[PDB]
Amino acid sequence: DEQQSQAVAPVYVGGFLARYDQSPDEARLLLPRDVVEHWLHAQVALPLNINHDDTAVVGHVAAMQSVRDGLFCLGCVTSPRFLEIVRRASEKSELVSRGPVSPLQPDKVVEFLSGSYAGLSLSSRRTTPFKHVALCSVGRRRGTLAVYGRDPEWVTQRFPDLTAADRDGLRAQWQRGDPFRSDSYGLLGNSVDALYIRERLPKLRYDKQLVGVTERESYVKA
Amino acid sequence: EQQSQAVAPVYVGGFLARYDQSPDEARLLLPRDVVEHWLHAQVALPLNINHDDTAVVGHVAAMQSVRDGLFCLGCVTSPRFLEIVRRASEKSELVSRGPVSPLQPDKVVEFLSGSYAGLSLSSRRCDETTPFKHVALCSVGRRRGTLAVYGRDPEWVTQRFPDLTAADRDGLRAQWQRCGGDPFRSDSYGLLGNSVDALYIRERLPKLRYDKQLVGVTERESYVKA
Amino acid sequence: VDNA
Amino acid sequence: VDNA
Repeated sequence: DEQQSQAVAPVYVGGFLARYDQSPDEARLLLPRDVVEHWLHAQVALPLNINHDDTAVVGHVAAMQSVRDGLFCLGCVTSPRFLEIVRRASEKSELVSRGPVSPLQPDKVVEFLSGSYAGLSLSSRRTTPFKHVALCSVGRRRGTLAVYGRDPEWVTQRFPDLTAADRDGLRAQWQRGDPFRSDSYGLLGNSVDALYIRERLPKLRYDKQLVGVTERESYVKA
Repeated sequence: EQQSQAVAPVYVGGFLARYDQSPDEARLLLPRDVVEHWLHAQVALPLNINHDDTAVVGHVAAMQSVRDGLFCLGCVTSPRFLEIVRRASEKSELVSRGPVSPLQPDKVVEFLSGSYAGLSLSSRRCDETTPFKHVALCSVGRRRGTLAVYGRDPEWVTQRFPDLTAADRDGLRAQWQRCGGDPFRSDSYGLLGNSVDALYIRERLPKLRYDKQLVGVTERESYVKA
Repeated sequence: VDNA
Repeated sequence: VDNA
C-alpha cells in the first residue's frame, strides 16, 4: 500500500496554452504574443480545474511564460481526493495496463491523466486577464497538448521549442485543503461528453507533432 | 421521486451481427446458418459492460435471427449500475442538451446511449451447446450495424429498427414477456477507467454514424447520441 | 471465445 | 471570458 502513497503524489502538467503561429478558426480564440505579454505584465496562483468546472479544481498554475512560439504554462495537480480517484480508476483502464513506451516506467496515475486530459484550455477575458487553466480532452486552441509527469524539469524538457532561457523563467516561477468539490461521477459524466468531441484524435495528433512532443519519449497516449 | 423513475429498468436493443456485412476479421464471421443452429441449440445471457465479468448490469431478454441479422433484446436492471449512471448523467453537458424532436428527456437512457453506443456479442470461436456467452454494451462493437438503442420500453425499442417486421417483434415479444439480486461487482472508478479506454478507439464516431445509417435508426427518432 |  |  506504499505503492499508492507515491502514486497519489503531485503530478506536473505542461504545455502551450496558445501558439502564436496558429490561426484560430474563431476570432475569440485570437491571442497574440503582444496581448499575452502585456497581460502577463498586468497581473495568487491561477487554479487548475477539470474541463473548466469551477468545482473540479485539482491544483494550480505554477508558471506562465510567453516564449518564441506561444504562451507556455506549467501546472501541478495536487488534489489528494482527485489523485485518489485517478488512482482507483487507473487500475481499471486497459490503456493504462498497456503501460508506457521505450524505457519509461509505468505510472498509472500519470498515464491516466495523460489519456483523459491530453489538452489544456486557457480561460481569459475577451486586473486579472487570465482566469484559470483547464485540463481537457482537447483544446479549441491548436497545439495545446498536455504533458504530465512526476518532475517539473523532466516535463518541461519534453518540449523541443523551449530553450534553456525559457526553462529558467519557468523554473524560477514554479519554484516560488483540497479544492476538488466534485467526484468520480462528475468525472464519469464529463468523459461521455469527450467521446463526442469531433475529431478528438486527429487534432490531438496534430498537436503532438506541432509541439514536437512527437519527437521525444513521454506518457502521451495520444 | 423523479430519481426513483430515473433508476427504473432500461431496455436496450440492436443487432449483435449483420448478415449483409462482411466483418474485417474471419474470426468475426457469423452467418445466418450458424446463428440459427446455435439458437436452436441453446437461463438467459448476462448483459455486461465491455465484456467485464464483474460489470454485469442485466440480462438479454430476447434473441432472434431475422432477415438482416441477429437481433437481441436486453434489459439493464442492476440498481447499483443504474444509480451510478444517474449520478453521472447529472454531470454530462451532453445529457443536458436533451433529446431530439418530440422525445422527452431521460438523462439516464440518454447517458447510456452516449457511453455504450454499441453492442458486442461473446460467442464461441467458430474455428458444448452454449454457443453464446453474453452480450456487452460498449462504445462500439467490432461488428458493424451493431448500434445500441436504449429505451424505457421493449416495444418502443424494437420499434426503432425499420428492418424488423411486425412478425419479428412477435418472436421477440414472445421471448421478453416469458422471460420476466444485483449482479454488478464494479463501481464508478471502473466505468471511469473504462471510459478513457474508449477515448482511444480509432474512428469511434465514423463507425457509429455508419452503424446508425445501416440499421435505419438514422431514419427514426431516439436517444441515440451518435 | 470471440468478443465483439 | 472565453474558454478553450
